This record gives sequence, C-alpha cells and structure tokens, in this order.
Amino acid sequence: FVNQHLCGSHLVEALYLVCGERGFFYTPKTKR
Amino acid sequence: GIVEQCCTSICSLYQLENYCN
Repeated sequence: FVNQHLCGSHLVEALYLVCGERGFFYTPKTKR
Repeated sequence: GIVEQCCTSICSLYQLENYCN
C-alpha cells in the first residue's frame, strides 16, 4: 500500500481510503 | 485519467489526493 500499482476496485477503495467519506470526483478514464 | 497511470505504472496517496472531492 501507500506507493504501488492500483486498478479498478483496488483504485476505487484507495481513493475512498485517501479522500474519506467525502469521496472522489473522478470517473475511470471516462473524459477525465 | 489516473487509471492510465496506477493500473500499468506506480502511483501513490499524494497523487490520489489530486482527485478527492
């Protein structure tokens, strides 16, 4: 963890761990 | 989008913070 490869569910869960209950504005390579 | 970094190369919490609400 902390510095690693991350994809799909693992990247979504890492974003929820980093951002907390506020979540993320990102969408998985959809326009962003 | 950060999937095109994290999924094939390395990324980190400081780079995930850039996408937080």
